[PDB]
Amino acid sequence: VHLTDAEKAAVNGLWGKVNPDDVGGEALGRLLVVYPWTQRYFDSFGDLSSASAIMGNPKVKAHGKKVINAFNDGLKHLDNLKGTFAHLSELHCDKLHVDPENFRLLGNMIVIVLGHHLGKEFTPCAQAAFQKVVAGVASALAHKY
Amino acid sequence: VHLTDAEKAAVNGLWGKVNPDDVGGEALGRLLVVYPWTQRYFDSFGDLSSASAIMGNPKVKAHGKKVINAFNDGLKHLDNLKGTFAHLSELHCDKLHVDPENFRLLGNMIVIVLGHHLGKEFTPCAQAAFQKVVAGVASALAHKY
Amino acid sequence: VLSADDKTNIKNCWGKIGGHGGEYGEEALQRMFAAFPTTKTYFSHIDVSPGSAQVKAHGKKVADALAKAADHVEDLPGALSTLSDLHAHKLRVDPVNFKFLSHCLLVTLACHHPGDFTPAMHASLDKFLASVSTVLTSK
Amino acid sequence: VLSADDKTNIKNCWGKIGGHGGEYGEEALQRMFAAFPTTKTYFSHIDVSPGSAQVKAHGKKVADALAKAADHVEDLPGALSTLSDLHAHKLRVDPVNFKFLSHCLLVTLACHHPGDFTPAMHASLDKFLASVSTVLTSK
Ligand code: HEM
Ligand code: HEM
Ligand code: HEM
Ligand code: HEM
Repeated sequence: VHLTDAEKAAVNGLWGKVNPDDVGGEALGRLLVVYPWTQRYFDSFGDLSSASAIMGNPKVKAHGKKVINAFNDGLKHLDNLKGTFAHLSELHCDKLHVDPENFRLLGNMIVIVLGHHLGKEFTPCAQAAFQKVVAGVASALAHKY
Repeated sequence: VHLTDAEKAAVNGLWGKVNPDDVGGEALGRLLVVYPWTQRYFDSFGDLSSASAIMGNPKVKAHGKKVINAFNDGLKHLDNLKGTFAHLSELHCDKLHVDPENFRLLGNMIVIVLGHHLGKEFTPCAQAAFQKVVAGVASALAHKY
Repeated sequence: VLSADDKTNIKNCWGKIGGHGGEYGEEALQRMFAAFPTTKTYFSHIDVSPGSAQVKAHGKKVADALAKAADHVEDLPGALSTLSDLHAHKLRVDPVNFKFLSHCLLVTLACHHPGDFTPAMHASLDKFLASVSTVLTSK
Repeated sequence: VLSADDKTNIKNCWGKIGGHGGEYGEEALQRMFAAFPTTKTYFSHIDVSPGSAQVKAHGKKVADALAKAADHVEDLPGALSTLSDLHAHKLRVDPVNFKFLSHCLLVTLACHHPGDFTPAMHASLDKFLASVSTVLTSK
C-alpha cells in the first residue's frame, strides 16, 4: 500500500461524511443480492428470499457493523494490514472456508456504496485511494491460505 | 504451506523422474494455446500463430527453462516462498503488469503436464502435494501487489 | 440469464442516461485509468491525462456499444460480434480487465443516479455487463 | 465459442473414454476432494474417504451429464437446464468450485490418455468444460 498524503486526506476526509453503520449493512446487503452464492456462507441469518427480505433483515445490518469496524481498523493501522487481519484471515480459512475471490467482491460493494452515498464528491481520485485500501484489506484476509 | 513428510517425499520423488526442461517448455507451451491472451504478455517471442508455431518455437522452450529453475528453487526453500520470490514478484508487478490470476493458471499447466508425463503415478495424493506447492508458489509471486 | 425484470430494468436505466452515456463512458474510463492503472497499458497510443480529448472520443464510442447492446438485449453475440474480434482476437485484452471497467461503470451510474441505483437494479446491471463482458471475450 | 474443430475434438475424446467415463468421474472427484478439500463441504451428507461407494455413484452420474453435453454440444442450456436449478438455485455452489472440478477432470483425462491429450485437444476440452461450467452457473 502506497497511500500518499493527498491520497491519505481524501480517504479520512470522505470517510468523514459517510454513516459507517449503513455503508456496512448496505454493502453486505448488496453483495448477497448481486452474488447470491454468498448467501450459502451466511446460512444463519434467517431467510434471504428476495431483495426486501435481505435489506430489512436486522441480522444483515448487525453483521455489516462488525464488518465496518474492522474496516475502520484497516484505516487506523495501514502500516500493518496483515497484522491487523491475522486472526480474521485464520477464521475465514480454517472455519469458514471462503474463497478469497469473495473478499474483493465485498471490497467492491463498499466501493460503490461510497459512490452511491457521497455523490459527485466520489471523484476518480477519491475512488483510487479507496481502491488501494479495499484491495490491501482484501489480500490481508487472504495471506493465511 | 503444510507439506507433511509423506507429502514431502511424494513431491521430491515424483519430481525425480520428470525432465524439468520439458515440463517447463510444455507448461508454458500449453498456457499460451489454452489461454491466448497470455501471448500479449510474451510479444517478444516471435509469432505465436498456431499450436505448432508455439511448440517448436525455441524461445518458448528457452523461457520455460528459466521458469522451471525458479520452480526448483521453490522446492529447495519451501520455508520461505515469499523471500525466494520477492525480487520476481516485484518484476512481474512494476515492469510486466501481469494480473496475479495468470499465476495460478500457469501453476495448473505444470500440474497437468506432470500428470500427462508421469501417468498412473500421479495419484490424487501426489497431485494434492503439488497443488499446495504450486498454490504456494502462486501467492508468493503476488505479495508485491 | 436475464429475466423480464432484468430486461426492463436495463431499458429504464439506458432510458434515463439519455445523452449522458457519452460523458458517463468518459468518466468510467477516467475512473478505470486511476483505480486500475494496469489498464493504461492498453491505451499507450493516446493521451490519457485526467481531462482529455481522445479519452472523450473513445468514451462516447464505448457508451454507444452499451446503447446498442441494451437495444439488442436478446442478441448480444449478434449485436457486438465486431467488438469481439477487436478485443479477443486483435488486442488480446486480459479477461480480468473487463471486470475493472464494468465496476467503474457501476460507480459512475451509482454516483449520478442515487434514486434509481437500488440493489434490485444493480444486480441486473452487473449481470448485464457480465454478458457484455462474456461476449466481448467470447472468441 | 467452439469451432468445428472443437466440436469434433470433443466427440473423439468422449468416443475414446467409452465406458470409463464412470470411473473417470470418480477419479476426478476423488482428485478434487484432496487437492481442494474446501469442496468436501458440499458433500457433508456422504462418505468421501479415498476409495468409496457413494463417491462411485455420484461419479457415474457426473460423467453421464458430460456424455449428455458432448451429444448436445450445440444446445448446452437445453441439455443441462435441470442441473442449473440444482447447483445455482438449490445448492448455491460457489462459481470458483467449477474451476477446481474441471481441472481435476483434465488431470484425469491427461493421466489416462497421454497419446490423445495434446495442446490442441486440451484447449477445446478446457473451453468445453468452461461453457459446461457457465451453463451450470447460468442462473
Ligand atoms: C471485506 C472484508 C471482510 C471483513 C472486514 C469481514 C469482517 C468480519 C468480522 C469482524 C467477523 C466477526 C464478527 C464478530 O466478531 O462478531 C466476520 C464474520 C463472518 N464473515 Fe466476514 N469479513 C469480510 C469478508 C467476508 C466475506 C466476503 C464473506 C462471505 C463469504 C464473509 C463471511 C463471514 C461469515 C460467514 C462470518 C461468521 C458468521 C456469523 O458471524 O454469524 N466475510 N467477518
Ligand atoms: C508460474 C510462476 C512463474 C514463474 C516461476 C516465472 C519465472 C520467470 C523468470 C525466472 C523470469 C526471468 C527470466 C530470466 O531471469 O532470464 C520470468 C520472466 C518473465 N515472465 Fe514469468 N514466471 C511465472 C509466471 C508468469 C506468468 C503467468 C506470465 C504470463 C503473463 C509471466 C510472464 C513473464 C514475462 C513477460 C517475462 C519477461 C519476458 C522475457 O524474459 O522475454 N510469468 N518469469
Ligand atoms: C465491455 C465494455 C467495452 C465496450 C462496450 C467497448 C467498446 C469499444 C469501442 C466502441 C471501441 C471503438 C470502436 C472502433 O473504433 O473500432 C473500442 C476500442 C478499443 N477498446 Fe474497448 N470496449 C469495452 C471494453 C474494453 C476494455 C476493458 C478494454 C481494455 C482496457 C478495451 C480496450 C480497447 C482498445 C485498446 C480499443 C482501441 C483503441 C483505439 O481506439 O485506438 N475495451 N472498444
Ligand atoms: C460441471 C460439472 C458437473 C456436473 C456435470 C455435475 C452433475 C451432477 C449430477 C449428474 C448430479 C446428480 C443428479 C441428481 O441426483 O439429481 C449432481 C449432484 C450434485 N452436485 Fe454436481 N455437477 C458438476 C459440478 C459440481 C460441482 C463443482 C459441485 C461442487 C463441489 C457440485 C455439487 C453437487 C452436489 C452437492 C450434488 C447433490 C449431491 C447428492 O447427490 O446428494 N457439482 N451434479
